[PDB]
Amino acid sequence: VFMNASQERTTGRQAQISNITAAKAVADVIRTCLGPKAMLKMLLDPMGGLVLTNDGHAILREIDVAHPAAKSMLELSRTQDEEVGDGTTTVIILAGEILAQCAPYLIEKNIHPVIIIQALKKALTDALEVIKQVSKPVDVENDAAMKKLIQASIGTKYVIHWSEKMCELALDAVKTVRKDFEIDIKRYVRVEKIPGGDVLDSRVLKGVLLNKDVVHPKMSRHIENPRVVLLDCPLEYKKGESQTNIEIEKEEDWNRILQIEEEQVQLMCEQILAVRPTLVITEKGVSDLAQHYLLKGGCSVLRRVKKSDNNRIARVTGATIVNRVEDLKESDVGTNCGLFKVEMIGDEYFSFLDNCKESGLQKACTIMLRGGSKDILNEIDRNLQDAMAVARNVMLSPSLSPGGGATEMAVSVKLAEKAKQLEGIQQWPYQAVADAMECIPRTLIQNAGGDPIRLLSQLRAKHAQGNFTTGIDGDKGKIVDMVSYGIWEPEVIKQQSVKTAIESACLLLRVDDIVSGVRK
Amino acid sequence: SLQLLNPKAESLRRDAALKVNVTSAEGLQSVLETNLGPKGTLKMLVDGAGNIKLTKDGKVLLTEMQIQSPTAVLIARAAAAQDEITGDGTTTVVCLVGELLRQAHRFIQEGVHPRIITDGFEIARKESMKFLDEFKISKTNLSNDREFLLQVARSSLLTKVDADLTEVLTPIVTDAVLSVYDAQADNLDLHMVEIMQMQHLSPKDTTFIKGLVLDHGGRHPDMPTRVKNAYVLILNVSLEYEKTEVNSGFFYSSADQRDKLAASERKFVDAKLKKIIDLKNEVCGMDPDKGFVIINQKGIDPMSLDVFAKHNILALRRAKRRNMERLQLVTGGEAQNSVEDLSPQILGFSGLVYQETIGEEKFTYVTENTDPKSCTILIKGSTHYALAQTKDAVRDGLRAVANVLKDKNIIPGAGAFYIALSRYLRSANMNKLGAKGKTKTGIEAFAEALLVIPKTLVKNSGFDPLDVLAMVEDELDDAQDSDETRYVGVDLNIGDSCDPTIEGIWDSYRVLRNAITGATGIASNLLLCDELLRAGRS
Amino acid sequence: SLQLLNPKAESLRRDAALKVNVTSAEGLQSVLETNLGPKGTLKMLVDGAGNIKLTKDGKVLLTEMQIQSPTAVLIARAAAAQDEITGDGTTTVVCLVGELLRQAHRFIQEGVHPRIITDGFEIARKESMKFLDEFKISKTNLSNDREFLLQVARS
Amino acid sequence: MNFGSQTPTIVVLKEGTDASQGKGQIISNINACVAVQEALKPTLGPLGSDILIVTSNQKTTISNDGATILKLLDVVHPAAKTLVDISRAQDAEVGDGTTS
Amino acid sequence: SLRLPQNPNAGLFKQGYNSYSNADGQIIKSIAAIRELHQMCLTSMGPCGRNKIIVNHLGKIIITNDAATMLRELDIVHPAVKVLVMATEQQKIDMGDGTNLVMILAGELLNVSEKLISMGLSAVEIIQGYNMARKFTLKELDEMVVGEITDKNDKNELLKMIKPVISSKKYGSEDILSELVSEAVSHVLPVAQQAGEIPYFNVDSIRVVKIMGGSLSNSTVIKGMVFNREPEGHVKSLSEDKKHKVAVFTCPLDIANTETKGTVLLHNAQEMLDFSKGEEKQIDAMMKEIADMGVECIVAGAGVGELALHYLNRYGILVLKVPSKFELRRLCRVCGATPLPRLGAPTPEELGLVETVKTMEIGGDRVTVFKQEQGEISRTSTIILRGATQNNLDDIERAIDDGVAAVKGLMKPSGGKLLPGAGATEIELISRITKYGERTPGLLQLAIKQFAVAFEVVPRTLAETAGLDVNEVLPNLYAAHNVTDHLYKGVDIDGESDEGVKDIREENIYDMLATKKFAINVATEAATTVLSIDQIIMAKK
Amino acid sequence: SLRLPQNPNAGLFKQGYNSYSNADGQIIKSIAAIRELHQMCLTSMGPCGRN
Ligand SMILES: Nc1ncnc2c1ncn2[C@@H]1O[C@H](COP(=O)(O)OP(=O)(O)O)[C@@H](O)[C@H]1O
Ligand SMILES: Nc1ncnc2c1ncn2[C@@H]1O[C@H](COP(=O)(O)OP(=O)(O)O)[C@@H](O)[C@H]1O
Ligand SMILES: Nc1ncnc2c1ncn2[C@@H]1O[C@H](COP(=O)(O)OP(=O)(O)O)[C@@H](O)[C@H]1O
Ligand SMILES: Nc1ncnc2c1ncn2[C@@H]1O[C@H](COP(=O)(O)OP(=O)(O)O)[C@@H](O)[C@H]1O
Ligand SMILES: [Mg+2]
Ligand SMILES: [Mg+2]
Ligand SMILES: [Mg+2]
Ligand SMILES: [Mg+2]
Ligand SMILES: [Mg+2]
Repeated sequence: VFMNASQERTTGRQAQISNITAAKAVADVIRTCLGPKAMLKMLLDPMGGLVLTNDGHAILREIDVAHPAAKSMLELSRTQDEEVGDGTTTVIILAGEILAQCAPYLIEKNIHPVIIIQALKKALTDALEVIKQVSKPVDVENDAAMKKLIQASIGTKYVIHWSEKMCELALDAVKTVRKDFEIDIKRYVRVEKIPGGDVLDSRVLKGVLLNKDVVHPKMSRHIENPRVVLLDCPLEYKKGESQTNIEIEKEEDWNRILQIEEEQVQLMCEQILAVRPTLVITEKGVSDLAQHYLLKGGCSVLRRVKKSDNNRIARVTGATIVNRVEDLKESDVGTNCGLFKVEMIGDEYFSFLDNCKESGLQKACTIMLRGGSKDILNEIDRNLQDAMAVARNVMLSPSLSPGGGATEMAVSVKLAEKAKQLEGIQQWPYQAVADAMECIPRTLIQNAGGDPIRLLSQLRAKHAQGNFTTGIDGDKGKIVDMVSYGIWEPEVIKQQSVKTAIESACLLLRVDDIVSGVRK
Repeated sequence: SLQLLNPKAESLRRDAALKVNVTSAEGLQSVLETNLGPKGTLKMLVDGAGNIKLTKDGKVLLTEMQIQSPTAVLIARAAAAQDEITGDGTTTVVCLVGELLRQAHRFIQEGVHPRIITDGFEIARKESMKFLDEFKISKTNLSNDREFLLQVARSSLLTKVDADLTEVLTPIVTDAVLSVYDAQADNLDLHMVEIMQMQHLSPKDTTFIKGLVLDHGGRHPDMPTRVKNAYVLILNVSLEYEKTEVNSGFFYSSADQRDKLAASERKFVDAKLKKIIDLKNEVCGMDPDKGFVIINQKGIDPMSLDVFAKHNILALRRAKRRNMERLQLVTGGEAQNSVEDLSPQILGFSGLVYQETIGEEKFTYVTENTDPKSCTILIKGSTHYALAQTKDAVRDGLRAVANVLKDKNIIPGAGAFYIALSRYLRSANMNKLGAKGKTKTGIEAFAEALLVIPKTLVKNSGFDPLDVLAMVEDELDDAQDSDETRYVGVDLNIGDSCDPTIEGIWDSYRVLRNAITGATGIASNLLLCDELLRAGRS
Repeated sequence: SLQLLNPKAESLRRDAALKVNVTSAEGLQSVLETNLGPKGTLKMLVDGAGNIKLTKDGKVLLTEMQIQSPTAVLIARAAAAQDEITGDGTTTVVCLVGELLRQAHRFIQEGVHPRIITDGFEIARKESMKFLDEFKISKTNLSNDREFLLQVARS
Repeated sequence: MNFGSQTPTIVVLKEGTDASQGKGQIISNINACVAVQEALKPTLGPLGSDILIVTSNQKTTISNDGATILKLLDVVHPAAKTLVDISRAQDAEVGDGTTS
Repeated sequence: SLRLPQNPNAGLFKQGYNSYSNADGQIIKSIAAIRELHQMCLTSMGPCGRNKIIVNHLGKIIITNDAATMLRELDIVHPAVKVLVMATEQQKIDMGDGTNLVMILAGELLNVSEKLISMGLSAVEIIQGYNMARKFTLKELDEMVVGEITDKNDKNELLKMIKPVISSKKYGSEDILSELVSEAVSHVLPVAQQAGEIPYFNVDSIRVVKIMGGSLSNSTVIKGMVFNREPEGHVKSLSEDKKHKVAVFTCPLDIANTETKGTVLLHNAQEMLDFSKGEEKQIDAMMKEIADMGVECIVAGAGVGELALHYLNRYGILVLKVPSKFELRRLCRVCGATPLPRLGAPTPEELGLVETVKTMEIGGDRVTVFKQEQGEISRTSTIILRGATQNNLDDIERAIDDGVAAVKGLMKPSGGKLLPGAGATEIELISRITKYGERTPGLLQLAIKQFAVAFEVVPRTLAETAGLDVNEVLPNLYAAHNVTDHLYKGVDIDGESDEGVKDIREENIYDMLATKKFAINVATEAATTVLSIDQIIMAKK
Repeated sequence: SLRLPQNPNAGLFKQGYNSYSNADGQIIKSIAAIRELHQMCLTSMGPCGRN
């Protein structure tokens, strides 16, 4: 034998055929996950949980696929999520069809892959210009226009029944995090969920929701104007980096050691009382001795807090995190807190911090959600992340692309017209791109139960004469225009679908041979 | 096409996956089918460790027994979360989800798409909320009617146990929630009522106590067992061997210094004891008739127990953390951490303090308070599972009565709410509803699935569920034209109908609102799932 | 109480065996329902020897494929006896048996005893035989016309 | 619609069948003929050397010409059997030059 | 949530049964499975095609480019391939020509249907698309025939039929292999002024006897038969006897005995002395009447006893075993005699005539030569092949069997005529099917347009196996038909193919009209079955 | 006919879980199970009881 190698080496055209067949099977599973009528997929993890969603991102993430080429399709799910967050299912279906539709050849024509890649680069450039021409800008300051825009990703989800309520939650969450360009991030958006309740009763509340009850019974659970001060240091007695190792010669020295530990913690409590904070939040644990001198002055003690929640509390009340108690000043004390209350729920306690709402640092807010179970909460949370991500594209990119499969079909018509004018050896790879673009609107017909032969034939004819906004209706499976359909989608979602799908197809076409299990 | 992606994988889709949600929910509902109702069956669970769980609660059956089917896992997590917030509705949601899948499965075989079926569920459920406003009956808390709280509490009691334990536990739960209602109107369920398991006499001897009871007692014999007037001092500081901070230690030059340094250990202990003695010097008036007790949250050094014995001071150590918060509600005093600042105002008051020693364990009883702000319920049982059966029966009755005082409305039981929705959804004009065409069919599947619960109640009584509901529909026909508004229930004793308002059968408002909302989301997501696969790295 | 008689004996009583008759007949019908009609599916029978048989009739499908479920064996022997005398009706009988069980199983869950359900089948079947005499049309075969035999044979 | 559980894919050829195509198969076929030629290279010429071959039956046979040498060993690879046919055809028709 | 419900249908049928149904798989999946064996036949198509080595479990190696022979020795688990395998078996049994065209054409019809099903076209309307397109294809093949010939006699007329078939298989030999078949056909056909009424012709008239060693150019045509046997009793008399009467006896030569088992019963010793000379004079009486009729050769299929061989050796009468019964009737057609199971005496009308018989070694083994010159032979001949390897001569015998199969398909019907080859006919059918779809509007236009696309594989395979670009030579071929001289454009295999146009009438490469009609009907029906099977049912092992 | 359906949809619970109900004589078997240890304490009853 030689090295680590051989076994059965797949060479020739069958190595690329195995790459096309395996990657095509990735889009066939979520093929029914596209459209407003899309079904759901229940996943079984090795940990014992359950994941039920129609989003191709969460479906392809938990599924373990062992194959050199097929795993590259799994990586495309996080490309759409991390950059945008909407259109993850469209990219996988498009990229899966491009590899099959743009390269049936080399099984027949024996065309070299790089020759096809050179046509894919020119087809991607022309596809971007077509999307820019069919995109009509929309005002970002219109609240009525943003509500119908968020409902785009909602129409394919289960929250479409609450869409009227859901657009209220997604618009106020993005506008609050937006800081004046207008850069926002979801790290400050809280995904915390409340089990049980009514979805209509769920609302976005400013502030941070804590799961911890007040430590002492005499701590006031109702405060008109709370004053919050954040402390990273624990209120307990610090042992120090090096051992103290006190040598006690006389019996009176040992009692002084335990007496200072009471006075040393008391010294840190007296410095806190200088700013008389109503609510004191400590990142680490707190001793039962430190809470007494804080209760005498009116300070409130809480359980240890994670580092992630300390950053959101400082944004709401404007407080500054103060580690050193001696350096604590009135300038770093948080103010303008609306209400402090604690409500009883059987699972856990909940502490509410309300903002007085009245440029500076961006405000933080939490989204309360009342579902029917624990798994329903995780489904709506994934729906909110997809719905709120739509509002981030329109603010950075006011351009608005056509939806309902009109973007992909508009490109397929322009590619077919330039395919005959280009001629050359690249006409076949260039024209084959248009055949892969019409598969996305074709899926909308197969899920609706209509005839894709007669509908797509009239869709291409009415596209040139009628307008560029003509598309497939999801519910009725008919030919309608996106102007009267009332739903649109940002251009960033369509641009990421065309770029990621084509750039990934060029990687799989360059594969010659495949060797498995070389070494680790 | 999954076999090409993974070498070994299992998946079921379309008709294969459609039988997953329908059949798995059918076997789970059949287990709780005989559970529903006061005449329902009683199940006992015995694990491999030897423990015994005997209860009629459907939540214990789901948590103790593992479920391999992933479909019931979604139902088990939904039925468990229903009992968490509302304290009721575990077996109700299971019967709703399991039946609604079967009622909608017949039309799926007819060629109707699942989405337009689930779209009719939301249209039919929103009408149950609009009808819920006119269906509920308002109750004013200014009347302070005790009989109303008795009939509502018996709804959950007659289901779990028989009339023997119901008559005993009915005044106990009512007396527990009576102190919960205050001028502040805030109801705190955890601190006001507790469940303490102790094996004494028989389970039917369970009695109510108006003051906090603890699991600890005096270790020293000379400590008075019964103290007429005791002042409870709350101390969260522990007198005992400390962590000592890495254990530096003592170094003595001569043997005389060895014992001289050993007395320093009692210097810190006796320092805090002198403050308690100074506090006793204020209350020293009428010392023989009165008394002074100490309740500590943490263990107390046995070296210092002899100090409290000479002064006849009862000491309690290793108390629970939640019990420290209730000492202000029972006695009426305040909590004291540091012993440097002491005042007579923070001292509590108790009219009777006694301890009953049974076996090796000793329990301390406190009662006869001037204005007690909290009470307790002492659970007695014959066996280990008997303590858990009463624990699940009383706790489920707590949320049922507590939710009544939260809102001003109450929902009548005995299947009056499920039968009323059947005549409402079937006779409602579809032009008023947002559902048209095939979506009209999905509403009928939701209305028919609600009639199984009143029929399930009859299956446990032995009567024919079809014949007993024939007289219920005939009574509601003439009630509309007679200008008489009356709710018709189901009486399982005589196999005839009844009136939930006259019989006293009532159901909580938050239970049925969250059950239908919760059961709809579970069954809708299962009908919209056309494929079930298993993949992962293990 | 069956295991006391024999250790290896197994049984399913009351609804335990009732769910089997409804499921096994529905599962067998779901396979053969796609073969009903001129647009029906075409099955390819492939045994261990490599023989290929294309037929839409249920008589050959149930004969080549051995049925493990005891409930579907009664349907197979009933469809086989239907093909012996009449030479037709294999798929039709299979679709009727599974449907009669599913429709009657819905009433059993409502508290209806199976005895009175079997009464409604015999009373309604005798009325269908009386309607069969009035619904059928008598023809004259003495003319020996081709057009009448071509349409019947083509169906 | 499926019978039960999951259905594995059916391989076209029978399990255990070795099939390979492309330019790599011809090179493997040529190397099979060259490896057989390596034994008959020193045998060519009047100064050539004999080859000692022992079969599975422990029957000693010594032959200088390549016709009998290929008859003693059992040839498996198909392309190497081509050199055996030309050695037996040269032996039966003429009988000289079977090695060349 | 750890274990799956296993489905309720798991208990139904058995675990060994596997199901492939619509939306459950197949649907251009199984079509992608046959592409592995389809590519196997694409490399074997044409004169530049590649042979394939197949080793059966028995160990016998068969090297040939014939799809019907390759798919026969291969064990294939995939059932839908057997639909294509059995489709190629019909082509070899009946016509015997076009087996490679059936497998390639039927495989591409399933490949062009990949786009049709992807567009949502149901398989019901796909079947109607190929059926109406197949009827139009057979009707247009008659007007394209310029090769109608009424002769079917002269040897030069077979250069447009037998030779083009031999051009594909063993392309290294053209005039050598064509002369062997053309001369064998001229011998088996009777000599007459005008022979009508479709004279009978069978594949048993031409035979192939393979002999190891010798160049293929040294091969010749023998009017008789060449069998490997051992003559006994004497050396032949060469031409001294000239034409000698040959008697073919079905039963062996020996004293006639009953079917039941007998034994000798001797009561006294007087019959023992006459028992030795009794069997001698009994069989001699029947052997004496044969020598009086002038019969120099006796053929007895069964074993001949030594007592019968003793007498026939002194009279100079040849004895030949001929163990096989199939080859026994072939020697009878050479001399033109009647097989006689009885012994009796030879009758003049039932005896044949053979010019000469000799025993020589073609490859080093002694064989008997039945060659008869100046004599009258009816439907008999043989072809002696000379080759260095046994596997190379295996496909040559199949090439000869395919060459004589074209004569059977030419002679039996009214005629096979001719068709332009080298990709000339397949391109002309593309323009006919394409224009046929635009004449009748409807949903079937999608299936008609894709039906003409599958015809592009044949002309490009000749270019692909020649090391040419299918994106240059093939597109330039369609422009050559723009407009007789436009029907003769075809694919060129040569270093001069850069122009991409070579006249077909120069090399006279033609195909049979009846072969293409039978190949399309089988290929279309084979691809129709794969698309008409909705559900697949497997079994254990 | 060769093998039973073996209680379909039994995968809802682990194979170690068993269900016993008052029907099918199990309530009689439970009473009969008491008599196994009941007769053990009958011979131990009274002053003449056996240890
Ligand atoms: N109601 C609808 N009708 C027609 N097409 C729709 C509809 N909703 C979404 N689409 C199309 O489906 C594509 C993906 O949308 P969506 O399902 O929201 O995202 P994802 O596929 O990532 O879940 C979009 O490009 C859009 O054109
Ligand atoms: N004694 C009774 N008579 C009639 N109906 C009853 C009686 N007890 C309970 N019910 C009905 O049974 C239903 C379920 O009650 P319960 O068991 O407390 O809730 P769950 O079934 O969710 O645990 C209630 O809606 C009630 O109307
Ligand atoms: N006397 C000679 N002088 C030169 N060359 C010779 C002589 N004899 C044989 N050879 C060469 O040696 C080669 C091998 O011959 P040999 O081994 O005797 O028989 P074979 O050719 O059958 O192997 C022949 O090709 C021949 O040309
Ligand atoms: N020398 C040649 N030049 C050009 N074309 C040729 C030559 N020899 C054969 N061909 C073409 O190659 C094709 C091979 O087809 P073939 O496989 O023999 O058809 P079939 O399967 O009917 O026997 C023929 O159609 C013929 O036209
Ligand atoms: Mg979306
Ligand atoms: Mg209850
Ligand atoms: Mg019929
Ligand atoms: Mg030599
Ligand atoms: Mg040929």
